[PDB]
Amino acid sequence: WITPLVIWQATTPVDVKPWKLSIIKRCAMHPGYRDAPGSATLILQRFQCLVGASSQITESIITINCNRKTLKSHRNLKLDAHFLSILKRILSRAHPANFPADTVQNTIDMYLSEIHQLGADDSTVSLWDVT
Amino acid sequence: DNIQGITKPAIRRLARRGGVKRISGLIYEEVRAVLKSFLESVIRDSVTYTEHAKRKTVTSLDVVYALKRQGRTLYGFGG
Amino acid sequence: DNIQGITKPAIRRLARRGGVKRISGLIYEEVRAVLKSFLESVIRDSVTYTEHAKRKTVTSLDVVYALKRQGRTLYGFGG
Amino acid sequence: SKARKETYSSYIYKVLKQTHPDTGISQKSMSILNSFVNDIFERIATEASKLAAYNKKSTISAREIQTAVRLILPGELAKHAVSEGTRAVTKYSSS
Amino acid sequence: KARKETYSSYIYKVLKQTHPDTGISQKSMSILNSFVNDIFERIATEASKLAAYNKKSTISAREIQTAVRLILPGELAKHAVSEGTRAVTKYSSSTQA
Amino acid sequence: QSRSAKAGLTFPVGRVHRLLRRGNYAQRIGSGAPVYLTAVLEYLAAEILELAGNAARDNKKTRIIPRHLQLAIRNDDELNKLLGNVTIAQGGVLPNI
Amino acid sequence: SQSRSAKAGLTFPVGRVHRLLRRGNYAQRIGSGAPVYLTAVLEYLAAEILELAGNAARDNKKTRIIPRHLQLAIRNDDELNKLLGNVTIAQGGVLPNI
Amino acid sequence: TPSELALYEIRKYQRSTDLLISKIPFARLVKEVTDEFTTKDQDLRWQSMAIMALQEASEAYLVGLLEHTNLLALHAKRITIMKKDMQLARRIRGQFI
Amino acid sequence: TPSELALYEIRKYQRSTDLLISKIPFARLVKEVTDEFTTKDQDLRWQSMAIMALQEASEAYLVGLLEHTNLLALHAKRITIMKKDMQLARRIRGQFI
Repeated sequence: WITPLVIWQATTPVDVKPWKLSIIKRCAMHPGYRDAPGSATLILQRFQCLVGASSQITESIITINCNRKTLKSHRNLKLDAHFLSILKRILSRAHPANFPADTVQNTIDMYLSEIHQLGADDSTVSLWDVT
Repeated sequence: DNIQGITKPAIRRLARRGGVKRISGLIYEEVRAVLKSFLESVIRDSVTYTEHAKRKTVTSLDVVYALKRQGRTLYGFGG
Repeated sequence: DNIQGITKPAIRRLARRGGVKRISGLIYEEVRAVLKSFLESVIRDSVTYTEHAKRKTVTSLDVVYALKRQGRTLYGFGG
Repeated sequence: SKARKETYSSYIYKVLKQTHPDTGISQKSMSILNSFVNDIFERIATEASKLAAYNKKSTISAREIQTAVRLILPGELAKHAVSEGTRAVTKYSSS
Repeated sequence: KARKETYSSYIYKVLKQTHPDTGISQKSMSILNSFVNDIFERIATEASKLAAYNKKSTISAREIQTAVRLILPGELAKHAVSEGTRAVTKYSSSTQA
Repeated sequence: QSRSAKAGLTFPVGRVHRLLRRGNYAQRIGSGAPVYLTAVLEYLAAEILELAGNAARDNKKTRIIPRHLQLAIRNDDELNKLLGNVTIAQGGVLPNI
Repeated sequence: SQSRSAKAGLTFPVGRVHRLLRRGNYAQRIGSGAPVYLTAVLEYLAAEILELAGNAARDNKKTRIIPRHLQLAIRNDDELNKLLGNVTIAQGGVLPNI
Repeated sequence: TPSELALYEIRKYQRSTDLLISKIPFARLVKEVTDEFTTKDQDLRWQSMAIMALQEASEAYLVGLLEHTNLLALHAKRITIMKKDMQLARRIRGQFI
Repeated sequence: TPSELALYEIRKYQRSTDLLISKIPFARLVKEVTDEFTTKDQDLRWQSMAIMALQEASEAYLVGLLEHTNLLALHAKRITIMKKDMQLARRIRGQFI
């Protein structure tokens, strides 16, 4: 359950840290998990799209790859529709003109779609360049 | 929600009708996406016709008119 | 024959403007055949247009309208 | 109470019975045939109108209709169509 | 000395407002004329078809607006309908005043 | 005695005449155009009905179905190319062999 | 008396469009507000395409607009490529691709 | 053998002519899509025969696309239709794209 | 290296805009084709701008077909466009067939 989470908050090459890569890869390489190789593959794939080519991350995935039917099931994240339907109504009622129900469902969907995409895939700023 | 509601045995039947014997995993949501695109393309013009007609219901005449405008003529529904 | 007059370098030039790198030896005859078929269709349409027009000379207007009949509209001519 | 539906149903049924009486028609097939006939008529009429408007021809006549049907229908059916149409028009003029 | 209707000087003036100087070839001018004639024909045919569908003998601003919304992709269609609405409202207001 | 009765065409003639007049296709309509168009329509309808009937004969069933209509239309290669863009409701698809 | 083209502030003509619609045999009756709307939308489209062609020529730093420039602009702009997918341009060439 | 059962059901779906997608879910799908396109002032209304028409056109298009993907698969020496093959079919036919 | 010269001339034909087929042979080809369609009582007459128009449309179609064949070649893991690839492109686009 935290595996889909870790995919989300880390969106930058900086968050793709080799010490984090070692922990994620070792868990998949660890025998007594039964779910880390499925969990690590998406996290490694998510870290791949962040830093770029990352030839070091594709050699780890091919070592921990599975039959990928479960990975297809692991790519899909099953969130309860009843849980989200009530949540959309609750958010709109508490805060009018805030957290719209259409976007709340949409925001969850694109977070879910990010997991599905893993299988397929004073600081100075010049006013001159501001557009 | 209901995009996954279109269940994979239906896509299996579509593939068998097409004539294939082997199925991958990506084609499922690829079919879902192409169906969504085709549906939105037809629905936009159907709603345009309905709103211009000042009626607030959608009819077979309107949908076949939209299909003929797209170029995929449909027969057997009148008009 | 002037259908054979279409030279192999011309077909190589065409396939490369398409964007190919290597061309097999069987492509030239098929290119000639498809050009012949397209020409046959366009000429038949232009000829029947000018036969209705009871004129012994075809016109760029008639060629443009044969093209519009085929669905491939051509710009820069007529009007 | 309902404005009558303008169809070709009686004439299509009569044509079928002239051909052979044993079989019948289903409603879906009837709608399909009606739509096909309407589409063909619309195509031919639009073509004749466009062709007449091109030669600044104010009227539509047998020559224009024959040219339009030659344009639309492919030649194999067009030969029989124009032959039968010319026969019909000449015999109507004789009558 | 018979004038033939063609949107040549008008497109030339539109380009004049667009840029202080910009040359166009005769082929380019013919292409522009063909394009504008094609678009006008498409919109007129769509409006007439809508009127025939709705059993209306006349077409109007709403008819043409719906027609152009159908022909153009929605992104350009909203720009086009804004064009038409503000043009027609300012034209009608000028006549009243 | 109706004009259709003289013409020998099952499809009516004055019907097509009034349809042509209503559709404002041309400013002035002719007189041989309705009979010619009616004759062409009758020929096409008879042809398609006869081919569908022959398909039914091969189908050994007294009831003809859009299934059989699709059989006839798609089996005749010329008719298939003429009607490539149309889709028959509940028509199914052709077997590979 | 000024023309209603000047009333509408449109360089493109309204009287010519009205006459074409009347003699085009499209509908039995032509609306009063139809020609101004049609002229406005036609002028907007023409102005947009002319602006794109001028930008392409400026990028190509020649003062002359050519069918090559027109084809380049049309194929580069998605909103215009959608509307002109099938039509071909004489002496337009092919957009350079990698 | 799996091939025997597979080919048997290929036979039955080659001479089958029924809808394959569930009616209530498909109706809900088009329902919610057309509500998504709508302003908040109203809600649209739909009819059953329109639902059948849209579904029929949808599966005509889908069967065409899937058979073309099968043909691409035969071209690529693979009996499996895959992501790149479907992408290629969508691109090449290039409708509303 | 052959690839260097090949890519250089690919560059020049990517920014080339001239006709590639000989004008007199192409004119003779269309000449004799349209005489082939003709009855023996007359001979047709043709014009140069019509010849350019037909040639321009012809090579638009040809370039489209050839680039699609190149895309099929990339699909089939072969840099060579071959007979089956061209057959497949012709079938899939399926114009006047």
